[PDB]
Formats: sequence, structure tokens, C-alpha cells
Amino acid sequence: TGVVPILIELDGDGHKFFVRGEGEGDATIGKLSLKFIATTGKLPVPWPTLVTTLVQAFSFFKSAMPEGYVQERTIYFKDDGTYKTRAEVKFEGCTLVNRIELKGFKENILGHKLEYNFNSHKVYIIKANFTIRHNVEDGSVQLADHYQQNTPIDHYLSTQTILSKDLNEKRDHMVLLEYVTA
Amino acid sequence: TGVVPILIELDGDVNGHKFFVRGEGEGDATIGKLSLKFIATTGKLPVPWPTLVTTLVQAFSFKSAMPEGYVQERTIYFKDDGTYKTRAEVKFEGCTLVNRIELKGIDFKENILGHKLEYNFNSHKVYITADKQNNGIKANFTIRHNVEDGSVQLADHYQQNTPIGHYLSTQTILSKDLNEKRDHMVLLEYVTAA
Repeated sequence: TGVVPILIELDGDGHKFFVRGEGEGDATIGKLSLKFIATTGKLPVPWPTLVTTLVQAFSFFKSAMPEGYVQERTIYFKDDGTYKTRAEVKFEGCTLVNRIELKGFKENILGHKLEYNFNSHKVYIIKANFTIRHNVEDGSVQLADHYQQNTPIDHYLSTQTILSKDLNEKRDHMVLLEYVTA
Repeated sequence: TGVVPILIELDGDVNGHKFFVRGEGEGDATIGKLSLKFIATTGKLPVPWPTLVTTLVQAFSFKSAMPEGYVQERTIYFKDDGTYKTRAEVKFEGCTLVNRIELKGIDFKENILGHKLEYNFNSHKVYITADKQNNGIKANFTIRHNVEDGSVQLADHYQQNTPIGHYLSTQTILSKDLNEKRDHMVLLEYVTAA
């Protein structure tokens, strides 16, 4: 019910970086509007690879609040490196906070030759296994196998995502619009 | 800080006429703006909407009382007509500010029940004065309601406040949702202190 504020903090790693996301969420319509900012400068990684790691609560995840849940993922990129991520999503003074730690390859990913977009997927829902198709600039696809577990402190989720850019923003950033349904 | 959701629930009972109103919307203390849609769930109101405006926050700009929120009790004398008696509790419920109100009306005549008021609300400054006696706040003010013929209906408000744990100027616009068939009131309000 209603629209809640969202804080997202991603501390990433031979290249250290930090991303802070701020925006609003509306569970009534299942809409996300978020702007992410690279505080440490340009990312040594393409933005679409951080999309999945960067709040399923908007459509268990809701019942987990306000003490919230822990989300851990290991993400294998085909013929490349892998992500390992741990996150804590919970409520802090009427604001939903997602604190994330991820650690990682060869220079599609470090090469920065992906397309700035993100295709829709059905997620098999806690445990989860799914594969994301990233569009590559040449025409090929970069596959990313996700393994996911959840823990509190049988259905599907379809998600649609739009990646855009704030024109009057000079820091490396990502504006994100997302619709997720059950 | 930020924009908070608002739930307003008023179970009312005037001269034999029971009614329930649910208001939903947003509040922003930073700019002092209220956006609310009120719905008469029990059907057409036995009372004109402008007479419920005062009773239906003041926290936006009352703030210190949250989240274990204050009690607001009012006695509202309509000139040569009936009177309102209201008790309300404004507080936070899961990040939402809720204003549950109980109102009762006695000794009316059929401006108010006659439904001959204008669908609008003139601005007023409210005289807010503190009182350590009841650990709360008191206020007295009179609202001039425009009646359709040309005259005015005056409504004398007496108000006390108390926690469960200067001036205020208000500006109000009353409108209607075109795609809403229930008896309702769209409300926009700007409130500042002095």
C-alpha cells in the first residue's frame, strides 16, 4: 500500500566502485522509479550487469518487512568471470534500504561492449535459478546464470525494465524504470 | 521531511443521520501541501462537504507529537443552527499518518441540512496558543461559509489538543473527480505558519 522511498547502496569490487540508488516504489501498481549514481566515477562494469543485483517486495518479501530479508546471489557469466553478492533489504524509518556487497573476469563485461538495455524475464520463485540474456553490441548475447537464496532476519515474477539517462547529469549514472508482477 | 501518505476515517452522526467518510492522499510538510480525495462510503451526505473541512492534520508545515500522535477535540457552533462535537486521533500507523475522527451533531435545522452552501472554502488564519495545563494546544476561530443566495454561514470553532504520549494560515480548493460516481470531495490545501 502507498508509495515508499527507496535507498540502494552497492559497494562493488581490481576496480573498486560504489553506487547509490535513490527513488520511489509503489506496490499498488508494482512500479519502480530509481536513479543510480556512481559516486566513485565511471564503472569498470556495464550497468545492465548490476540490474538484477540492484526489491521484489513491490508487486513473502512484504511479510519479511520491517525486519526484512537477506538475499545472496552467485552469478556466472558465460566464458567470463562471476559475481558473488550478499544483500540486506529492510525498512529504516519509512524508507526501504537495500545494502549490497558484490565481488567479482576478462577484458564483454570489462570490455564494455554491451547494449544499454535489459530484457524482460520470468523468475522461477526462498530459492531461485534463472538466466538473463544481455544484448551485445555486435549482435550476440551474453548469458548470466543466477543462483539465489533468501532468508528472513510457489509462483512467478515477470519484470520489465527501462534504462535511461538523466541528460543534466554528468556523473556516471543509471535512471531505471521497472514494472514487476506476480 | 518527504511526502507521507494520509488516511482519514470519519464516522459521523448528525440529527439521526449516520455516515462514514474515507479520505486518501498525500501530504508534504516541506511545501505545506495537502492532496486528498474524500469518499462518502455510505452514500450521499446528510451534510455539505465544506462543513467537514476543518474536522477532516495541522502537522504539515503537531509534528513533535508524532508518531505517538495527539488527540484533537472540537466543538463547532453554527450560528442559529446546530453544532458539531468531534474527537480525533492523528497518529502514524506503519509510516502512514492516520486521522480517525468521531463526530456527532445535535439540534440542527432543515443552511447545513438544507444543503444551501457553496462548494468552496475561504482562507482563514487560526489563532494557535499553547497551554501547559492540559499539556497541549488550544485555538478559537470562526469560519465564514458562503451560502448560495448571497449571505454567509458562520461556524464558530473551539479546539483543544492533547498528546497521547503563533499563527496558521490555510488555503483550500474543493473540486470533483470527473470519473468518480460516489459522493466525494477532492481537496487541495496549502498551510503555512507564522
